Amino acid sequence: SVIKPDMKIKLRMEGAVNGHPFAIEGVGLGKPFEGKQSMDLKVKEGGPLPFAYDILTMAFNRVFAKYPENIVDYFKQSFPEGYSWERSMIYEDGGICNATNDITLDGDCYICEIRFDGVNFPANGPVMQKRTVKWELSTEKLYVRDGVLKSDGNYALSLEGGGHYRCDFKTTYKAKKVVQLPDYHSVDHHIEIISHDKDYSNVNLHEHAEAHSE
Repeated sequence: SVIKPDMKIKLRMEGAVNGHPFAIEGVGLGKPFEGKQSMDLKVKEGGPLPFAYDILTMAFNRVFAKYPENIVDYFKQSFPEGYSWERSMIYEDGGICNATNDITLDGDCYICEIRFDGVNFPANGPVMQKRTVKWELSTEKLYVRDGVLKSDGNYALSLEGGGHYRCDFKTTYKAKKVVQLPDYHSVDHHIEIISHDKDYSNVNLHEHAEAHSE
């Protein structure tokens, strides 16, 4: 009924990094059952962003994930009511970001309200000096605790010249109604900035995600 092969995305993000506030809006399309999506993002407030844009892209919805039939799909069941998530991201040099997302459905469009706040990134680190290039393949491990869905991952940005910059994700997902809870599974995420402006005021973002079990 509710989940169609082609859906739209409309999103706004408001946040701050190291005290510098900003606002981004996005428009996109995705195929939920194939686990693919794309969106065009425009910076609307916050000058030219002074930090590496890669710290944001995982914040810009696990309904866009190919789930096989032997894994319970916590996310596609949760609609039309929807779900929210809460996330903390801890980088190996002390920068920490918190984020929230409230995802509702309206017609064939997902509406996303995102808040993002990062602090304590050093001035000579790869985020403030924009020395990140892309995220490696990311494996999210999802499990259940106290009746909500949690997930961990240990991800890595590659850096210009080689080497990697490590970040640990912790997410809590909360469906806005009772749904059936899955078993321990994992989701592989491929995130790619396909095209960007000079100072990243216009970014075209793509993600591909599939779930796996045994």
